[PDB]
Order: sequence, then C-alpha cells, then structure tokens
Amino acid sequence: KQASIPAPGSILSQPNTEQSPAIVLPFQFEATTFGTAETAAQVSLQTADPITKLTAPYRHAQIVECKAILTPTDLAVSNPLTVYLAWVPANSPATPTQILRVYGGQSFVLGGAISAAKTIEVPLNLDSVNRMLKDSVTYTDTPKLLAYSRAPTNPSKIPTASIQISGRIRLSKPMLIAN
Amino acid sequence: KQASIPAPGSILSQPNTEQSPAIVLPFQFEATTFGTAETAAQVSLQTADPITKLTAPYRHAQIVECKAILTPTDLAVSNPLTVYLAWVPANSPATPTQILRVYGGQSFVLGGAISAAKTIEVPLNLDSVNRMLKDSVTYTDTPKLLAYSRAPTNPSKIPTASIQISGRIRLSKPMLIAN
Amino acid sequence: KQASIPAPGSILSQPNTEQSPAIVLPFQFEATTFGTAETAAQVSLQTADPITKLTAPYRHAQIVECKAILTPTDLAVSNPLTVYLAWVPANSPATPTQILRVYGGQSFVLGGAISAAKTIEVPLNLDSVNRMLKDSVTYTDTPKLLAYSRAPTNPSKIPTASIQISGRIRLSKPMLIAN
Amino acid sequence: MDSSEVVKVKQASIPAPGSILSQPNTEQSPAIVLPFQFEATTFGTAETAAQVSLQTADPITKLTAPYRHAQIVECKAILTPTDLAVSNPLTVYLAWVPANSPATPTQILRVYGGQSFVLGGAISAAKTIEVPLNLDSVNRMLKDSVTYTDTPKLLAYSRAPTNPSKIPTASIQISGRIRLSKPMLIAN
Amino acid sequence: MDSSEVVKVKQASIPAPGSILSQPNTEQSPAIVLPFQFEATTFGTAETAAQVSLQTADPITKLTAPYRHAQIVECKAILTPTDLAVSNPLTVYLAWVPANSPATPTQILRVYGGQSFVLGGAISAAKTIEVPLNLDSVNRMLKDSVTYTDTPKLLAYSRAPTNPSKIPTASIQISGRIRLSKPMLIAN
Amino acid sequence: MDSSEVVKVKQASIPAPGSILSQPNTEQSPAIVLPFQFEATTFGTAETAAQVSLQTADPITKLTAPYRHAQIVECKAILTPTDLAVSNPLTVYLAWVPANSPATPTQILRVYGGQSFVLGGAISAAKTIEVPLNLDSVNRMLKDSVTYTDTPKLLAYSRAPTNPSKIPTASIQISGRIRLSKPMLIAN
Repeated sequence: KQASIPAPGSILSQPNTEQSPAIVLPFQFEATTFGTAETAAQVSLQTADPITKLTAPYRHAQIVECKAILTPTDLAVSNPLTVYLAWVPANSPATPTQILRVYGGQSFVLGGAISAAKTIEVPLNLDSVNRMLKDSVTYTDTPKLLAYSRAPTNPSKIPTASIQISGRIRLSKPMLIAN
Repeated sequence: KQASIPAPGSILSQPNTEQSPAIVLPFQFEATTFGTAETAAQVSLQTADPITKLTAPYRHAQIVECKAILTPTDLAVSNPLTVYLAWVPANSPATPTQILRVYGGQSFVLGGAISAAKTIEVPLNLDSVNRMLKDSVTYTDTPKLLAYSRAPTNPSKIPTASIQISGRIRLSKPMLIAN
Repeated sequence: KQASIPAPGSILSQPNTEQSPAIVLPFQFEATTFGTAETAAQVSLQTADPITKLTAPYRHAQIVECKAILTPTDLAVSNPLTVYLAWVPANSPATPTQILRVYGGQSFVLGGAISAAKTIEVPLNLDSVNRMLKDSVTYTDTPKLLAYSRAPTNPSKIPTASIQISGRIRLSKPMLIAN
Repeated sequence: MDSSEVVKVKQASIPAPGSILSQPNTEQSPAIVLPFQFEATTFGTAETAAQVSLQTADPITKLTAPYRHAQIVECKAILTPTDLAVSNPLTVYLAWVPANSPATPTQILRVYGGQSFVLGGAISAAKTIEVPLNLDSVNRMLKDSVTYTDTPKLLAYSRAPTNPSKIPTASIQISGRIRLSKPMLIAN
Repeated sequence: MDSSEVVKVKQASIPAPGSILSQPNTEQSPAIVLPFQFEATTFGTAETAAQVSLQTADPITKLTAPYRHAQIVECKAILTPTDLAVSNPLTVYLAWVPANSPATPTQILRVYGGQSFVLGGAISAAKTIEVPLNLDSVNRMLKDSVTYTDTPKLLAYSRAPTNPSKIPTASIQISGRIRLSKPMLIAN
Repeated sequence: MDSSEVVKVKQASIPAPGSILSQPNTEQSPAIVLPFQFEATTFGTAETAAQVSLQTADPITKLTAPYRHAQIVECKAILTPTDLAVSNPLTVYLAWVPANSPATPTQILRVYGGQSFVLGGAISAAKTIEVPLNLDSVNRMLKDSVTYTDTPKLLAYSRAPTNPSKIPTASIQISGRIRLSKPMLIAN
C-alpha cells in the first residue's frame, strides 16, 4: 500500500524501436501558402522547421496522424485561386505540376466556390509514407505535401489561402539538447 | 409500499468532488462578436458573465460539453470577414495572432463562401482543458476560445457575425447566495 | 528457425484466374476534360493509355475500385459549365446525349454553384461492369465513363474542369515486356 | 587501493511535502522522462548571492512549455569548481526550500540544512559536490492545473569576491528529470 | 559527489544522562517536531570565548514560548571553515557540557571531551565538521514547569588571529529538532 | 601500487540506447575484436572546442574500411594531465553525446552529463580520469550498409590558458574495441 499501487505501470509504445511511453504532441502550421504568387512549393513532413523544432529534444518519433487544410482568407472572394494538393513520400518524382496525376490528387477553388466552413480537411494515409519522422536511420519514404496555384492577376499582396499541415506525433528517447 | 418504492435513489455524479446529483444546465451566448472592428478578444469559458451567472448559486461545476458557432448576420454578404477560432486553456501564450498555429486552428469566411446553414459548429475537446469550471481551488487550465478578424473596410456598424459559445454544465454543492 | 518462419505465406488473389498475389496499384488521370469546347467524349476504363501503361507488364488485371471527380479550375467562376457524368460498360448504346437517361446519371454546375471543396466524387459500381480490366479473353462489359457539357460562349481556352478517373487495380501473371 | 573525485552531501530536512492536486479519474495519460541540466548561478564574478526557482527556471520551463502537468522526479543541486577556485577560493551557501520559506540567500546558514562549501585554495583537492533536492520537503509538481507554492527553490550564496574574475571561480549547475505529461496545446 | 564527505566527529562519552520531571496521566497534548538551526558563533575576528547553552538559545527559544514543553530531539554543532581559514588557519576548540559543569571555553581541552580542531592551512582542513550532542549527559528536556540544570551548553574557543580578519575565518552553528508540546494558554 | 588508483568517472545516464539496422539470415561472417586507442585532443595550448565523433574517427576508421560491419564494443575517453597541468591547472569540460544532439563543446555543462574536471593545481588533480561511453544512448553500431545518426560524439572543452603553453598541459584520448565483420570484397 506504500509505493506500489500499482508499483510500475509502463505501457510504452513501439513504432520501430521500443522506448519510453511517447507523448502525442500535436502541431499546426502552414509550411507554404498561396495567394499573390505562382504557388508551387514541395514541403516535406520531416524537414519542416516546426516539426524539427519539437522532435529535436528526442531521438525517434513517429507521426500517428497528419492532415492539410486550406483556409481562404477574407480575400479570394474577388480574386479566386485554385489550390492543388496531394500526399506522397519524399521519394517519387511527384512534382507540383504532376499533381492530380498522382493518387490523392486534389483541386478546389476559393470564393463563391465551396471554400470556407468545414474547411478542406485532407488527411494523410500512413500506408503511403513512413511514420518514422526521425530515427537513428535516414528514411526517404517520409510524408510530403505538394501545392500549386499559378496565381493569375492577383497582386493583392496578402495571401488568399494558408495551406496548413496539422496532426499529432509521438516522440521518445531523450536527445539531451542544450538543456 | 408507503415511502420506499424505492426509498432512496441517489445517483449523484463526481467530477472532482462527490456531491448531490448535478443538473445539466445548458447555455448559449456570444462572449465576443466580429463585424465592424478589428476582432481580437480572448474570452475564457470560466470568467464569462453568463456562466458565472449560473454557477454562482453553487460551489463546484464541471462543463460536460462546450461549443462555438459563427452565425453570419444579414450582412457579410457584401462585406465578408474572416473569423479565426481555436480552443485552448487559460494558460499557454496562445494569442489571437498565434491562431491557426495552435492545434484546433480554424478559419472561414462569410457571404458567398460557405457560411450560413448547418453553422460552423466547433466543439471543444475536454482533453485539452479542464472540466472544473469552478471549484474550491483555482484551476488555470480552464477552457478559453480565441477570435480574430482584423475587419477591413466594413464600417457598417452592425456586426457581421456573433461567435457564440454554447454547451451544458453540471453544478452541485449549494452556495446559498442572496436567497 | 532457419528459413521457415513461416516458410511459405502465399495468399494470392483470384478475380478470374488464380495467380500470384496481385499488388493494388492505384492511378489518377483525366481521360477527358471540359472547358472551352463541346465536351462529349466516351472514354473506357480499359483502353485508357494510363491504365494500359501499367497493366502491360502483366497479363491479367481486375479493377478493385474506380472513381471520377470533377475539379473546376480557377475559371468556371465567370464562365460556368454543366458537366454530365455516368458509368456504364463498353457495351450499351449509352451515348453522351443519352446521359441522365441512364442509371447513374449525374449533372452539376461550376462556380457559384456547389463545385470546389469535397469534390464531386462519383464512384463506379462493379456490379454494373466487369472487373477484368485485361485478361486472356476479350471482355466487352468493361467500365466506361461518359461526359458532356456543350460549352456555350466560353472561349477562354484553358479548361474549366478536369474529369479524372482514379481508383486502384490488382495485376498478376507477368507479361515479360521489353525488360 | 582506488579513487573517487566527487563528494555527495544530504541536506538535512524534515518531511514536509505539500498537498498535490490529484489525477482526474481512472488515473492518467502517457508521460515522458525528461532530463535537464542548467547553469543556475555562478560566483567569483561578484558577490553572487542570489536564488533560483525550478518553477520558473527558463531551461526547466522550456522543457515544460508543451505540457500542462509535470511533477519533478529527481533533482541535483551541484557545485562544480573551476581552476580559478584554486587561485581564489569561493564559498557557497546552498539550501533547498519551498516557495514559502522567507529565507534570503544570506540567511542560508540559519536554515536547518543550509551548507557551507569551501572549494579550492590548496588545502582542498577541490572537486565536485552535489546537494540533493529533497523533493519531500516540497511540492514535487511544477506545472499543474492548480498552481501553488511549496515549489522547489534553491538558495546558495557567496560574499563579494576578494579578487573578482570575469570567469566563474565556481558555479552551481543544477539538474534533474521531470515527468512531463498531459499536453499544453499551444504549440505555436 | 562523495570523497572528503563524512567529517562528523564525536565527543567524549559521559556515560551518564540527566534525569527530568515526570509526566502525569490523562491524555497528552499533540507534538510538533519543529527543526532548528541558528548561527551560534563566529571565529577568527577576535579571541572567542564561545559558550552557548541551548537553554537560553534565542533562536530555539523563539520556538519554545508558544508551548510549555520543549524537549530537544537531538542536535549538533557545525564548524564551518570560511574561505578565510583556507589561507588563514586556526585552532578551534569545542565541547558539549551540561549547564552546570564549571568549564570555561578555555578549559575545553581539560574537560573529558575537549575537541581539538584546526581549520584551513593544512591538507583537507578546508572541510566542515559536525559534532553531535549525543543527549546522554544532559536533559533530553528543554522547557516545562521547571527549569533544569543539566541543559546542554555548547562551548568552543579560539584565540585572536594574527589578523582578526574583517570577518570570521570560520563559523559555528547549532542544529537539531525539538518536540514541542503543551501549547501555551495564550492571548491572540 | 594502489592508492589514488580508480579515477574512472561516469557520465549522466541517458536511459535510452539507439536502434540500428537488422541482421538477415544465412550464416554470419567471422568477427575480429580489434582494439583501438587514438589521441583525440590536446588541451592547454589554446581554447579547445573538442568534439570528436568516433563515426569519422580517422584512427578507428583506419580499421573500419577492410570490413563493412564495424560495431563499437565499448570505449572511453582518457583525460591525461600533462606534467604542465601540475603547476598549470585547468578546467576540462567533457561529454558523450549522440551525433545528433545539438550540443557544442561549450554547452557541455548544460547538457545532462556535463563533466566538470580540473587538472593539476589542487590536491591529487594530478591523476588521470577514465570516462566510459556506456553504449546505451548511441548506436552500439559504427559502420555498415547504412550510416546512422546516433553515433557517439565525445566532446570536451577548456578555454585558453594564461599561458597557451608551448605544448599541451593535458591530453585526451579515445580507447575501446570494435567487432569487425563482413569483410570488404576488395582488390589486393
């Protein structure tokens, strides 16, 4: 009844290396936006500063859930824009232009065209990439989103979208950073 | 068969302190609106006058359900506006500007952009805050919604939205107020 | 414990001919588009270059899932267009004009008329065609989509839609192509 | 026969762990072990007689930021001398006390477990010294739904250096591990 | 963290204790184990005829008053060599004698127990000594209906240094706990 | 022949190890436990931002090449005070961190493990310290089909001496053994 009720209680996880119980740390950010410029950036769900800014204190991490929504700002109503999306590992020559031609090809508009409430909400199939966001090894099959818009005559400066990739991820095995 | 069919029948609840069976008292109000001004207020699901105007007669209370919908008034059709939303405890430096960058980041438009029927409906995860709306102690991890809009050239006075936080909450343990 | 844990492990499929375990190879492409021309093409889910460009290395293949979505480009907002869709085998005199009159008849608009997020998403009932995309025999009851739009005064060159038929398909029995 | 270059020292204390606000119902969620170590304060530079609180120590908190619940597990108050300590001795007056102890750094001495450490000179072989944060004379928790006192506060002190130096003659680099659990949301 | 570590030195074993008053029947009041530590003496600033008797030890007595049954749990005297003693050694004398023993700080060496100590200068003389008052010799009791004679008296000595340093070359303190009971009927 | 003898000091226990690649079936190649020891760093001639990672440790790597499966058996870092340090003491910092931990030699003290050491000057500071890399933290593996991230990185530091002595006032080396296997298909 002293210090054993119940003494232990270790129910750690194991994505690729059995380590202490990883805590599901969620995140939200826009690796790339599209509004007043030829949108065409290829960001990965691994090199992203935000993710790397939370997985550094540890050694290994495995994304348990990831998404990508498009939030059309107050603009786009008078200056619409077609945002292209698609999920694919770091590998594969899947270029922004090759979008739509690759499984998971998405394409919507902004303004009077259904784009506001309920958001776009584009989940990422873990069966299409790798969960190991960071490990002792170097995985090349890591998640990676694609985006394109071209942006016609919309020199309104302020972006018309946001394109944020959220989700949660577990991380274990300390890395003893600065502190 | 007199006064015992079935004599007792006490099935009280227990959020943090076993007390008499709390009654689920629902509520609906707009802690803050956004239409013709730089919307940027940080209201909490604890200090709100309405809630405190119903939890006063008691001592402890635990929110069993909370939400936040945006109802675009007759306006916003000619003067749209982007309403930002996000749920987070009283703690965390999550500022209105930090919105979207925090888990649960929302952002929709008004007018021709999907915003009318079905409402926005943004529930609050109890696993992100604290149920104890009010207790003998002082909880800092209490729910708190965020809002932003900036509001461009929309000096139509009348608000374009409402942003109301509804939901239900149980309260027990009398507080013997004025009467 | 050497090379038998568990030695075999053959769990192949069988659509019409028992062969090695077929791998579900997904695909995405627009057999035909509609924007600035009298849209009226009858493409089949068998003769399509893309499909035939992935089923060639094999002998037999059976579509396990197929779809057809319409992604309205940045245009169509000022120059809307009605896209007609319908699924039907290679047989049947189901012509583009006969659309809507045939089971599975679809018809939507573009622009201010619900057409952007969530996409159209028009699945194909395997109980209406044949799974055998390619086999030792010649099937005539193979899937086939229909499209029509007419296209009024929309000489904007760039298409207003895309009409892409995605889905997955299993293929077995090598065909020993060039390499 | 052998050799050890580190001296440990317990801070006498009387049991006094404060009241901890409980777990929800049906226990808790996953948790992580998070070691940390930080330069608490230095001496030799000037009369560096200050104090530190774990409940607010930047390096600690940094690791605490993402969680809204985290009880300390182990904590070491360590004193590490530099070559300078040899040429010019520095005395540190350590003491671990809860947020409620009115104790000023100077008072160190008259506070039960306060200690005095010479360090350097020549008499001294001069080595590392650890003084254990007696977690039971404090509220183990640092960031929790309910904020409070009794939280871990380190004392330590030193008078004006006979002969100063822009390099610490010595420095207390406290450490430990925290049981971080339950998310803070924020992120960014 | 454990090399020159212990340094707790014991004093001559007076086989004898000290009888006190009796305790009556009925139930007994509650008890509080309140700890204490107070600066007792300096050293090295002048010739110090150190002789403290906890019996009238302001700091501890600042705990006694509110109750009328003070009983020393145990305690010890700390010899804290100052940064000064390192370079400026000194011979500290020390003793635990009952408040009746006609022993002046000076006669320490002469009384069965005389603790001889030298701080700084010589190797490891940097280290601090903890000398225990193993109750038996005095009255485990400290305050009640009667005042006793066998209260403990910590006495120590050192003559004036060549340089009665601006501040102490050393330090001595008295630390222990007290079982406080029989609350004082009082005003509020 | 055994007085100041041991002097092997341990570093902060990262409870964690480091996952590596898997091994296939069939029989495995032979193994050779080839030992190694190579001068890693100097000290005392200037400000030394010492940080070696065995992963690219020339000397050990001079053993790797002929085989394609290098696995560190274990190893340690030696702190060898030079005749110079005796009279010219110095504060050596030291740490064993995985090749990913963003820790610069300087931040050693800040990273959970920071080894503080002083050579010469003070008593017995003459002696040599052996600090072990208790595998668990990094990859017990060192070379194969893939290059890993959790390779060990020995890092240490000391600022420039008043006299950046002609030669080192100290010395550091890395010693251990390696299980070499999977001979490299090669030319002769």
